[PDB]
Amino acid sequence: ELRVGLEESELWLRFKELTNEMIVTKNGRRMFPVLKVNVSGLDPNAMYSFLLDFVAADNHRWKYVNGEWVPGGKPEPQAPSCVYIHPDSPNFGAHWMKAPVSFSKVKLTNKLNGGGQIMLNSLHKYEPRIHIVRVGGPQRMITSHCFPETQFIAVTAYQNEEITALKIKYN
Ligand SMILES: Cn1cc(CNC(=O)c2ccco2)cn1
Repeated sequence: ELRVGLEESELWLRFKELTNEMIVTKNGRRMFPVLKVNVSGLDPNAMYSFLLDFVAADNHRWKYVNGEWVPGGKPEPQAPSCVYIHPDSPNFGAHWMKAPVSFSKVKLTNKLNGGGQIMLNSLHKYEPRIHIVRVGGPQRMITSHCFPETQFIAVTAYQNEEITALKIKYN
């Protein structure tokens, strides 16, 4: 059985209990914490690409009102985010299983842009998701996994100073 686990869940949960925020910029900002995933049960000899996307967790716009995040009343359907291909892709199962798979180079933007960067809507809430795609073999297969612990709201600047403090303390 293919097993997907979150590395450093301890720390993600401190961010989540405060409501996590991730900065987006026109050029694209790297994430902290970085999503790092433990994977076991791949075929060491099979070929895989690791893909990352962001599910809109709800259909609403969020605002930080009197020290508290609150959703708008006017949902709109959220078109799915673009997919980020891990730079190590494509690679053997052994490669992916020898150390946590770290998405350190993904950049989150608010503007449709050249390449690499993933465009999110500011003040929407997102749930990171990976796809593990068996490639080059005869039998294409996909395994997907969500990480509720890594939910955040996309912001152009931090609203909750308790987030600002955690980000610095642990970077
Ligand atoms: C780092 N990098 C690798 C590619 C090639 N593409 C892939 O591996 C791919 C696309 C869909 C599933 O897998 C593009 N960027």
